[PDB]
Amino acid sequence: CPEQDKYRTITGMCNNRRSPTLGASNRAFVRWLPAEYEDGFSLPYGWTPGVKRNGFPVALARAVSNEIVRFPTDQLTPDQERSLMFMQWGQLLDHDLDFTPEPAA
Amino acid sequence: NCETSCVQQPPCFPLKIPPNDPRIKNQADCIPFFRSCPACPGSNITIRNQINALTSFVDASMVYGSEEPLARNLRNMSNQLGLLAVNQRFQDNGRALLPFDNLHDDPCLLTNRSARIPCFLAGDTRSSEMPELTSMHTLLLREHNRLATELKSLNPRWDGERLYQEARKIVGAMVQIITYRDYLPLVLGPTAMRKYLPTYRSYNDSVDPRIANVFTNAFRYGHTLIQPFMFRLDNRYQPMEPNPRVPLSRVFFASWRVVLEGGIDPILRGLMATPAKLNRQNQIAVDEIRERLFEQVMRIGLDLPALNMQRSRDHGLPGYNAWRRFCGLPQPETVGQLGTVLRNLKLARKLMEQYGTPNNIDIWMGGVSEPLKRKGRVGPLLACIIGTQFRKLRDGDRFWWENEGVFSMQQRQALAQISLPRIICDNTGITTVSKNNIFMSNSYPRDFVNCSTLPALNLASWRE
Ligand SMILES: *[C@@H]1O[C@H](CO[C@@H]2O[C@@H](C)[C@@H](O)[C@@H](O)[C@@H]2O)[C@@H](O[C@@H]2O[C@H](CO)[C@@H](O[C@@H]3O[C@H](CO)[C@@H](O)[C@H](O[C@H]4O[C@H](CO)[C@@H](O)[C@H](O)[C@@H]4O)[C@@H]3O)[C@H](O)[C@H]2NC(C)=O)[C@H](O)[C@H]1NC(C)=O
Ligand code: HEM
Ligand SMILES: *[C@@H]1O[C@H](CO)[C@@H](O)[C@H](O)[C@H]1NC(C)=O
Ligand SMILES: *[C@@H]1O[C@H](CO)[C@@H](O)[C@H](O)[C@H]1NC(C)=O
Ligand SMILES: [Ca+2]
Ligand SMILES: [Cl-]
Ligand SMILES: [Cl-]
Ligand SMILES: [Cl-]
Repeated sequence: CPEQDKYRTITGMCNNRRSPTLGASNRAFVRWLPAEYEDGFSLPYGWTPGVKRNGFPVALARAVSNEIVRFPTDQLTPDQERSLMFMQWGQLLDHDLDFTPEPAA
Repeated sequence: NCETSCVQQPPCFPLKIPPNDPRIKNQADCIPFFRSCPACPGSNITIRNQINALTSFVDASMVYGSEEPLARNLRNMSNQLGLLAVNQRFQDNGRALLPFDNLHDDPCLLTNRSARIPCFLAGDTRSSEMPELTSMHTLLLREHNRLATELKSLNPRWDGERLYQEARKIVGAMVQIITYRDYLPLVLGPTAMRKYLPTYRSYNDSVDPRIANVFTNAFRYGHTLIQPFMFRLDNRYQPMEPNPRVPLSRVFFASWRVVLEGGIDPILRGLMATPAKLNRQNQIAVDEIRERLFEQVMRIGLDLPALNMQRSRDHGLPGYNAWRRFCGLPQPETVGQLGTVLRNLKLARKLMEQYGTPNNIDIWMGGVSEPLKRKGRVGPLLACIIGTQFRKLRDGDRFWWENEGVFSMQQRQALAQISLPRIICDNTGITTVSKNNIFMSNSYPRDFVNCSTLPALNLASWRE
């Protein structure tokens, strides 16, 4: 790390002089709580048929979406105190903060 | 191949289909899903973690890139003017569009064969996902070039690198200002804003500025704000005929709409003058994203809420009560207790029927189910997670706009005058815009003002 600098690096390296990858790109996320995987270390809940989570069957994500999230679009309630720009700034901002890569097909 | 197969083999983790699904009748089908890349592939030692490809900082990396080759490629290296590259084929009534990308399997080309308009190239790879997002990217590209142009007139001896860097610094600061002054108070509400984002003091080099794994899922609260149409309005803020309300399932990757259906002005007007959707407990997220996400470009429509839940599992995130505990909030154990937390026994019972215990409710689902804080748009759990993350991004950023040494005092005073409505005035053909706060203002003409009433950024203190 340069001992003086004037501008940010593109990768975010050197923002924190004591731990110069912190906030830099292509690094692991910090964990605020320890991960919870079916085998402790890698497999996600729902991977293995019949394996319960903390005593209970794992609900299919699509079942939860069907039963709790689904609603009739005509019931939509416009927010009298927020614009759609409030949604859109959120997405743009998310795209300044995080992108979690996946392998290609 | 996770896109075409329903086999569960790494790296695929397809979503299985329940019986009596309203859309997908074949239970041997699936919704495609690739597991997030592991930080340490193939390890029998590490607890699997995922990777952030971007800079965590609020630094406008979505405009400039987070990797050096991309960052160089986004620049106009034809001259010493410090500009970002612009589209060489099309303009939006004389104003710049983003350059085109060169992708092997370009999804934007699929949305309209005859238009042949590819995806845009920006600092982040998702810039063409919806034209409203493209419009914001384009607005920031223009603002960069506007500032570099003004700085060259002010400082004719500055070279290209200096111009690029000084305009980049300003654009980063504007993103920080808009975000922390205008946007976050309206997400969190006043009490949570005071709790999690107390008045800034100065940079603290012991604050870890990384994005937490949980925040990648929690900040998806915004999916509950999404309306089922893209709204386009003309210069009277009236519906722009003949297709003023396009279903969202025909706008994903539809870069052709920006190029051939009127540019960014009608889209930005639509954003200012249309309400967001309100999150209610029995109106959580719309079917344009729950049933038809990316339907044009893929073998089957995705379910974004379902993807959020599968993703939290992919990432090993603890369930709802563990996060409540992390936040210092009471953890409901019975349906009665969950009903109290939700002010809603009906929803508590539905959740318990799916999950068995509130220990197992996926973080996105539990977070978006909670009643909203006063004058905020998240509940207490999401407020804690989001507010905690943004405090770290502020206090742990050596280049935070208020930190001494980043800008001069005079530059800070000038920056404090910026607003998103003024940025829109400066870089588009729009002449009437939302009153501050832009994120609250939503009804034309009540909440609208002419551009001439808004102070413009004074660059005098950048003269050397
Ligand atoms: C710079 O920032 C760091 C990090 O601060 C954390 O992030 C910030 C964004 C903000 O949210 C802060 O509130 C938040 O803490 C500050 O360093 C942390 O300082 C705290 C307080 O001293 C430390 O917490 C202590 O942690 C000890 C175990 O690891 C624990 O034993 C201590 O608890 C004992 O003492 C207390 C007080 O007597 C008692 O009440 C308890 O019951 C217990 O016996 C206490 O929890 C953190 O570990 C520090 N974190 C780091 C990374 O060092 C720093 O103070 C701040 N500096 C300035 C000038 O702002
Ligand atoms: C304007 C429209 C929006 C979308 C279209 C969109 C779509 C996505 C998709 C496909 C993902 C990945 C899903 C998966 O896990 O497989 C995604 C993730 C993220 N969202 Fe989305 N969303 C749109 C809108 C918003 C809004 C308004 C947000 C916030 C206020 C927002 C946030 C995010 C975040 C943080 C992620 C994770 C990003 C990462 O890779 O780390 N979304 N959404
Ligand atoms: C570079 O800038 C010049 C001057 O604005 C312009 O004529 C040219 O189109 C730009 N090139 C790119 C690729 O943006
Ligand atoms: C495709 O684009 C052209 C403009 O190039 C437009 O006239 C046509 O209606 C578009 N197709 C669809 C299906 O919208
Ligand atoms: Ca960033
Ligand atoms: Cl985490
Ligand atoms: Cl181009
Ligand atoms: Cl106008």
